[PDB]
Amino acid sequence: MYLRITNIVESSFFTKFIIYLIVLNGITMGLETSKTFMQSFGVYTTLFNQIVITIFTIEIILRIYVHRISFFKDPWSLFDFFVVAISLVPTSSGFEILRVLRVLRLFRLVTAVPQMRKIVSALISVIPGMLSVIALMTLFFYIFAIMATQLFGERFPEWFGTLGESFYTLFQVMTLESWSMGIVRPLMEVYPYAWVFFIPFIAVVTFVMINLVVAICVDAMA
Amino acid sequence: YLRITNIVESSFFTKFIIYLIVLNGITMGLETSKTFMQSFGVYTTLFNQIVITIFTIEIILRIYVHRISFFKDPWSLFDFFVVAISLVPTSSGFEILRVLRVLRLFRLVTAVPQMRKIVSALISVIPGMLSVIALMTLFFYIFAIMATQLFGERFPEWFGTLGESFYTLFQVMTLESWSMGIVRPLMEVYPYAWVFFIPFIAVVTFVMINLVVAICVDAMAILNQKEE
Amino acid sequence: YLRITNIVESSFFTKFIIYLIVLNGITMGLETSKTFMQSFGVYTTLFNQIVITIFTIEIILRIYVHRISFFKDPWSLFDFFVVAISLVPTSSGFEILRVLRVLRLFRLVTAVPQMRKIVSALISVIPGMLSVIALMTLFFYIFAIMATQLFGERFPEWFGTLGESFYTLFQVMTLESWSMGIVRPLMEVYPYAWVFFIPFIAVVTFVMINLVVAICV
Amino acid sequence: MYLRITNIVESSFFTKFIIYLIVLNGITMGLETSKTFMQSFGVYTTLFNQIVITIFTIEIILRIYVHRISFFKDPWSLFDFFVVAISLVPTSSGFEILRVLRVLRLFRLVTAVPQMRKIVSALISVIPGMLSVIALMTLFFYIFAIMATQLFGERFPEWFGTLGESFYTLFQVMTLESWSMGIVRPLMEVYPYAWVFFIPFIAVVTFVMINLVVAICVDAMA
Repeated sequence: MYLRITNIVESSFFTKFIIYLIVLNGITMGLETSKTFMQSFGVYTTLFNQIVITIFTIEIILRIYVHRISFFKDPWSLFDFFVVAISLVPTSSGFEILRVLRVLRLFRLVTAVPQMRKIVSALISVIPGMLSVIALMTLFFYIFAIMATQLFGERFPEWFGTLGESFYTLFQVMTLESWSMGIVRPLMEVYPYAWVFFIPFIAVVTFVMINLVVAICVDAMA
Repeated sequence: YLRITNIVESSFFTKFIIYLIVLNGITMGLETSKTFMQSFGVYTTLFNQIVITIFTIEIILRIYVHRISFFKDPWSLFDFFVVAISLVPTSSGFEILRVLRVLRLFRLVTAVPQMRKIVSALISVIPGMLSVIALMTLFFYIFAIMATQLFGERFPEWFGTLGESFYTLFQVMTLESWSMGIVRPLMEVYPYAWVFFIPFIAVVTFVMINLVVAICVDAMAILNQKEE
Repeated sequence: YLRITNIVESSFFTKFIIYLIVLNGITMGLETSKTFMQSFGVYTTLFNQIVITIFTIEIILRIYVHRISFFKDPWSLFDFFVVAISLVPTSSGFEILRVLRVLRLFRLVTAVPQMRKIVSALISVIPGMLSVIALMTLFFYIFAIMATQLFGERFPEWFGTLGESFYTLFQVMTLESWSMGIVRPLMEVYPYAWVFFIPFIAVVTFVMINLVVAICV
Repeated sequence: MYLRITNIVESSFFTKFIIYLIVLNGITMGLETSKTFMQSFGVYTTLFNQIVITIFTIEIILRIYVHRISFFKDPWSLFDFFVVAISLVPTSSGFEILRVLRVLRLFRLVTAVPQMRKIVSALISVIPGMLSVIALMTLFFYIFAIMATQLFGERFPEWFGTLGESFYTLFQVMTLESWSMGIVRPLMEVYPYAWVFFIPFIAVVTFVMINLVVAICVDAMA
């Protein structure tokens, strides 16, 4: 029987069936969006949900006993378990968030489907080349998120009144979203020297933000 | 068969079509003026039908000359569409179609070869990218849903529907007013809204960035492979 | 003839001009100060005319020394233009030419070699793009019209004119307030307005993407 | 004794120990932000700082004589020295600004740690290729900041009423933040041709700022 389950899991029909449950449940999860729906067919789908998660457990379990240790060294299956375990967390009570994170089980179409897996892994293999820069940037923010707070948090509490609020406000300034009209120009009505903080921050941040990309294109071309 | 062809294949023919386009092209940008469309309003409302009726004739003549080859040529199909588009009667129907006639000024992109190359050069990029647009389309969809069932209750205008979440997420992707316009107000009710939109902005920007780093490497691989 | 030529082509000539350039360059940024233009207002409107007075000789020296080479040289044609601009009388006429005088600080791009190349290095890039500036320009034109006759009725400042559409389309291209400022209000009247502006933004940027990759290549 | 002290500095324990205080002072700098803290163990921490900076000074002192003039031809140590010397400047009176500039000594976590230096020096090695264009950019701005002042400072003082404020507003337009809705559209209600000024500026400047990236990608690919 050891092998009876093996031929099930590795069969193309098995993969076909999982993907079918995905694309179907993918649709129907976006239908519990409609209020009209969750009245006419509302009872219908919370159960169909309970159905699909039940099958995936079997499938994810079938994958377990068939692959033994092969299952738990492959990110896609570890993700499958979590993204199933998430939806395995009870519907009732608990926290409302887990009632929502079930939708992550539609990234299982990135698992169950091979062509996406490559696009994904192609992008992630690129990540490590950046980590030397991402770290500095985080320190850089940290050294700046701190200064902003004790420079501007006094009269501008919402934006800089907290290291957390400064980190948010600094990220937004990095994104350049309303940084001047919304944040800096108001700031200067009180501290006319604010442009010495945020202009250098912006230049440094954008400059460094660029090199990261060339650092990527340089890697592949070299 | 050959009597019409030498007319059709003449350099004068290609020269002649382009003339009608820019003619209608200019004049379509002249039917814009209110001053214009009364004194010469009647004058010009005809010239359109003139240009397209000839275009129809042009579109009519061109078919039999190339036979099935006409409907295997992408460039001609748009001429056909935007001639067919412009052929549809003015009255009733939908107001939208009086405007899609103006697409027949992208028919100035068809008859000219120099345009054909630039365009397909841009489009030849699509298939290598298509794998990523798909992943992105999924990514949005999995998030447009969550926003709807997280924020649409108290923020209907932005997230009250999968459609409005899809919009609001696209706008956040473009980074236009994501924080001051959407997240900061969102955080006034869900002080944890930034845990949704900050990662999305990163992931989405992450992906968008790689798409170009996948293209520029694709081309600096032609010149690092011919170099052998 | 060569007596002036050996003067004109001398490095001291180049050095002295650049000195005059940087000099008048500074002084233009002081006609900005209100404090300045009263106490030292007389001082500088003349020094302006002074520096502009010298520049005529230099361009004339450059002319006869370079003969026709001067009027086939963009740098000399440009230098000449920005002197001719500054040659227009200070009083009356149009105030713009008293202001366009400041363009004579791009004459620091001529007399200085490193600038000449950086500028020309940037411009040699242009011809490969003109194929796209054209198609985009057409792309705008075919859309700016449609914007006018769809939204210009109820939204006049933004789309009420082919001209106002071009401006509003440039802004949407840059993505500045494109959604909050333009589309979301537009949608209050035409709930399908997003089918216009998303492809425009997509196509426009996708094109603006390719222009850059084409440059690194 | 000359060499007796020298072997201390390069010891595995020595380098490790400074980085220790850096992250320590690095951490502790981010707690003087919270008001809750500055009472129970706030006093605890006002003291802990003076310890760290005193050691940081000593550390910087040892490095000098051991390296002799070699300390003052090395940018990395001079920053440590400066960013510690900064922290040596008296607390009382003066300007509040210096209570904030202490935190830059957590960029001493970029010095005291070797692995960052390369990524950093890679970014700085990029700078010279831009200076040819960075200058022209600066040239371009100045010629325009003047025009804006003497075109728009009349009715729009906040934005262009001074060469300095025009320079500010021009950078803001360069970043494209609210350039149309925030500045140009209001400008056009009084100067309906203002768009002939800012569209080319935006075009050329963007024309240029992108060339900077080529100038980066080209030069760094050599």
